[PDB]
Amino acid sequence: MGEESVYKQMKKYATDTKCLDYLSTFRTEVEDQIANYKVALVSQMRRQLTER
Amino acid sequence: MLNFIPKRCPSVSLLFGKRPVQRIEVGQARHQLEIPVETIEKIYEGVDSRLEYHNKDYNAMKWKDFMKLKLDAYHLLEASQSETAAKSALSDLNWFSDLADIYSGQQTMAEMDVALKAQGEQKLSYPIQGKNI
Amino acid sequence: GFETIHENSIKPVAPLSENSKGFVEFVNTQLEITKAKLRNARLTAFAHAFV
Amino acid sequence: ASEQSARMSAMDNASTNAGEMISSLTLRYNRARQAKITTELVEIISGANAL
Amino acid sequence: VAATASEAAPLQFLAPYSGCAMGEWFRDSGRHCVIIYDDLSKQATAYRQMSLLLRRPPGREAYPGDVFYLHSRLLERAAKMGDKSGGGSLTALPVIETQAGDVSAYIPTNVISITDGQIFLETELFYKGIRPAINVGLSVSRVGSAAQVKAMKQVAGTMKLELAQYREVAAFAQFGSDLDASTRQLLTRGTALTELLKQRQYSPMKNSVQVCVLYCGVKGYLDPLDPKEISRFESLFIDYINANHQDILKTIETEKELSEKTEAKLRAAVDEFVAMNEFKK
Amino acid sequence: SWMSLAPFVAPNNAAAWRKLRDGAQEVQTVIERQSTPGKPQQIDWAKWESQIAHKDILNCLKTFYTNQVQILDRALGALETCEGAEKGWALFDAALSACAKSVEKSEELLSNGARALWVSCSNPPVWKVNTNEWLDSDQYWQAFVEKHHFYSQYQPGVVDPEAPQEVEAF
Amino acid sequence: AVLALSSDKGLCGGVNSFVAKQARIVIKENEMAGNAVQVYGVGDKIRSALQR
Amino acid sequence: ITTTKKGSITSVQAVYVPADDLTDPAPATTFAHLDATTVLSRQIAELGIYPAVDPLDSTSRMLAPEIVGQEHYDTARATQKLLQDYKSLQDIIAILGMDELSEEDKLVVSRARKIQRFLSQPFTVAEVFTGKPGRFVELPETIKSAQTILRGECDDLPEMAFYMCGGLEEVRSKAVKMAQ
Amino acid sequence: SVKFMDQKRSGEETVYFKKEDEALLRNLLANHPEYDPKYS
Repeated sequence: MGEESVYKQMKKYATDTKCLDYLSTFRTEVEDQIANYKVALVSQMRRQLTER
Repeated sequence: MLNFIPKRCPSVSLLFGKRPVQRIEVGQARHQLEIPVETIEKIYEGVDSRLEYHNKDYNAMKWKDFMKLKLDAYHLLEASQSETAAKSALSDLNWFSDLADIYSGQQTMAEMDVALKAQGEQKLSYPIQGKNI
Repeated sequence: GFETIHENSIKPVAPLSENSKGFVEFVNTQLEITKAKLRNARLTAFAHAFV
Repeated sequence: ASEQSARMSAMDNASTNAGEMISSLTLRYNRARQAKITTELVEIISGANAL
Repeated sequence: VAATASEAAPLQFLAPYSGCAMGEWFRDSGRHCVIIYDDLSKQATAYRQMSLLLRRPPGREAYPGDVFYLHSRLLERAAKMGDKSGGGSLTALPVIETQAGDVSAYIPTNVISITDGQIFLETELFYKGIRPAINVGLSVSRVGSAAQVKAMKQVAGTMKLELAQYREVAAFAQFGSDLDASTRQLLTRGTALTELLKQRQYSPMKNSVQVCVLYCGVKGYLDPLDPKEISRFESLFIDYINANHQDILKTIETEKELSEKTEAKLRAAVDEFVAMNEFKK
Repeated sequence: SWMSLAPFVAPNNAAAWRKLRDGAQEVQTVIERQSTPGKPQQIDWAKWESQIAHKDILNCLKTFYTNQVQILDRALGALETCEGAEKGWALFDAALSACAKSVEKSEELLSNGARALWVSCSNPPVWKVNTNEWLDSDQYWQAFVEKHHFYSQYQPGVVDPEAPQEVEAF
Repeated sequence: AVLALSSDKGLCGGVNSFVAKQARIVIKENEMAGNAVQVYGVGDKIRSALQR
Repeated sequence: ITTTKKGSITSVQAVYVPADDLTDPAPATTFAHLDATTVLSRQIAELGIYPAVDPLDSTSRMLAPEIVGQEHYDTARATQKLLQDYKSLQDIIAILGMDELSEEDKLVVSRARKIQRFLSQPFTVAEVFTGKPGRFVELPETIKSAQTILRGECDDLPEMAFYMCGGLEEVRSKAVKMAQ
Repeated sequence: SVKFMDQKRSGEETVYFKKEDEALLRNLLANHPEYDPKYS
């Protein structure tokens, strides 16, 4: 019973290492989602001007 | 568990470090579990070689390390038994504020590095009654 | 029917914890340094259309 | 014994309520019958006079 | 095509035929179309008005006899053409307002007798909490599974069976009697599905997402869960599969079926979601 | 992948996270919208020059339009190729640091658990093991035996002499 | 230990209602002082009354 | 009658219903032109409840959560569900009685009668034939009272304590005075 | 009253005869082994 409990609780926490490489992806992504945000903001301004 | 670490000599444990993995069966269902040989070799730094038992095939760890291991096991077990246990062993997280702040900062810095470029504003042409018409 | 950017649609940062203050302040300061400047580069145009 | 006594009392009350509901539904039935007759007859008459 | 009340009776009479004329361009030109006649009884009211002011004689409830030829003309223009006539289509979804739920009337009866299905809507179900308040017993579709994807067939057959059993048993169950587990499971699954089929207004969903949600509901990932929680179990699950499992949705959208690979992937995704999240049961 | 970082949030760190999340949602709701149709507006002045009779203010308005669209496309192609951000990326790196340390100590915990399981599965059967060898290995229950059987002579030979039944019986 | 006698058929008036009322009164009176209560029953009506 | 870009007409029309028949052509046609509805009933007026509004036949277009809040929307829909569940037991209560019902159904019936009696208000213009003074009632107080009555924070009170009281403080004061 | 009684009757009959069919399915193959395909 002790072995089983420890085993299952470690299975429960096996996922706890992906937090880092999820984070790591934050800095890599947001420095691209912003360059693909400024473009959309420009086009937003264009669209509003044209519609006006 | 006991403080009986098998000697890794081939006369006792044939083929200990021949491969980079160890395997074990766990519990009554005998679930399989694979462990890195380096994680296992961590034990043989705490192992004490003066003490040898059971036909001189098992050494003993130092009590500090053995009891640290026992306490980690007990903590995992009691967390399994309790209901208010943390969903992760990644203690108090306190770095979500900085993430929010830098996200808002990059967003604003882009929003206001845009309108430096999108407002050159050379000149304008306003139609004015009497003059432009 | 002209469409000019309303600068005040930009919003500054809300501080959360002390450790961010050294970033947040540099943001908000620079933001003001861009908001007023931009304001000027607007109204000068608005004047130099009307001489 | 108490259960059976209460059962008899409940059957009495249920039969009484059913009689009341039957009276009400009889009134409604006669009303709806007269309404159907009048509606059909007015339809027939208006179709006979619309020639 | 707005033929409102201020608009004269002939305009209310001609608006649906104008709509069918506008849709026949799509039907004939190889394209597809759908047309919704809203308040189709006002058309019959206007035709009654016109015929009575033109001194034509009425029938019963003052309508003429040409109501059948009035709606058949209109609804027989909906059709699915062959590969030689382009392959277009014109679907029709007329709407009718009954009074006191009386579907034994003349106009509902006429329009029911000339359609390939029915979608009944009730106030009891509308106020009990079921929105849309569709009574799946009276509502039918003669076409049926031919107009239905295999991936949705697989789930909807089981769903219809379970809901039939629940509708059968729940009325007797609600008297507080004590039932076995094979019947308690029927009640639980029926309550789960009934709480799954509720939806917000102007909040439609894709087919793959419907498939995933009804899979979660049919394979038993909602029986122990509380009913009132399902309304968020849905939403969160949707966000999860729109965030991290776009490939499953694209695969279901393309292949239009559930292979064993997609089956296993969806089961794994649901297991991960239930692990990552916690509910009242 | 960082969008799957939800369940590691705590209610003390909830609202902040939600703010961040909604921020990103806002951004994406912008971007997809302003890249789905592409460019269907593209107004054509050939129609309006004909359909309008004034043709005196329309010209200046069109001039404004073509003067602004030039600078828009200019800024676009200019950004389509520092220090102002490193002052926050340092905060990010500190968070990365502490996150890695948390992952490190949690991995240490799980490694110790795996080591405990390996030790347990590699142990001999305890009824096969010699009693005195077990007691030489164990330093804690040594102290338990000395307390009750070396410092006293009348304590019962039970596994747990300190238990409530024994205490209350005494 | 509270043994509540009841029936299995309905339409019995409100005798099982009064029985379950007295049982609830007794349980709520004796559980304040700390007496651990157990419940035995006869009939499905008391079960349906006191399940929740 | 329609709001436009120039001004606005709010309109309040009283529509007779001959022979208590809502299927008549006149009200049937008039129903299609309205933005909000309030159908009064004689069965509820015979119980002494005034205004005798049937909250199930009554409806509106300004009840969606995009106009009123989600707490308001949920309270309204829960009240409607409760009253429909109470209506669904009228036949079996008339024939057999409340004793046949289970305990959940009895709780539902109790809360439905309580919220029926709580949805009754003495107006000021009725003082000439009612005597009791008028009670203006704000919306958040009504919503709090409905939430509490649905939760179960007023099951201890009687049924005749909700009759013509406005808010809940009046209901509790009347229950206190009736305890004597 | 009509749908009420009908659905109550249907549910009661369904439960009763579900139980009876369960019992008969339990006790079938013993008393009628010539039909059991396990023995064929």
